[PDB]
Amino acid sequence: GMIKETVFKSFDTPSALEQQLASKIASQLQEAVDARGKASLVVSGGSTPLKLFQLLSMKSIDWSDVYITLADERWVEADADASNERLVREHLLQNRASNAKFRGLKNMFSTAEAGADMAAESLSNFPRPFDVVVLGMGNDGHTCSWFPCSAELENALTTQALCVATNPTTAPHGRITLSKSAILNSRQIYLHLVGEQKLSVYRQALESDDVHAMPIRAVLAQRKTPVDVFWSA
Repeated sequence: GMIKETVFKSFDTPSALEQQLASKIASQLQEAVDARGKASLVVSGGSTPLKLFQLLSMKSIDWSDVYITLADERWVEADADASNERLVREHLLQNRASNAKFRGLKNMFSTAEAGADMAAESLSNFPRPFDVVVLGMGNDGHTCSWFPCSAELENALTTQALCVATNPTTAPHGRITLSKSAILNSRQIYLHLVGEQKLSVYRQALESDDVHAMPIRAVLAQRKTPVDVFWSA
């Protein structure tokens, strides 16, 4: 049925959202470094997080003890327009966060299917559970590269591998994605949304726990891992 338990934080402006979200993430990463010696952060791509990344890059925490990776990646060169790694390197891995330990998902294999196993092994060393995961949501209800238009959705939702390939039919590029099992083996998830359309889609997502229609529900419907939704018009 519908999803009834939520934690929802709204803000005047995207800048107010970012300022707060950057502070919460930085605090949680530093508390993880304090507790365990190394922390792990998963971030998502797109235009939504770019200012957040800029703000995070200036936070004075032990960045060199933070391991960072991507929720998903387009199977394109890491300097291409469509690369999430390119956006992360330009905007996050700057300033104080220059010092962090980033690993992307793209590798030399010609397809995500062929590269997935190498990608999964390259992360086997990240601190898990992940300390902080930052997600987005598409207007179709997708998150990561868990797309309702892809044949590989059930695999993404049920595999124990850390990452798998997916091939959306309603969005461009072969994809690699972290799996549900990987994303939910985390301490804190943030869902970062902007604008009235995304708010409408989020409300639609709460109408049910049918993950195959809107895969963001796999994150919203569960009760073990805290999820805080940050939104501004």
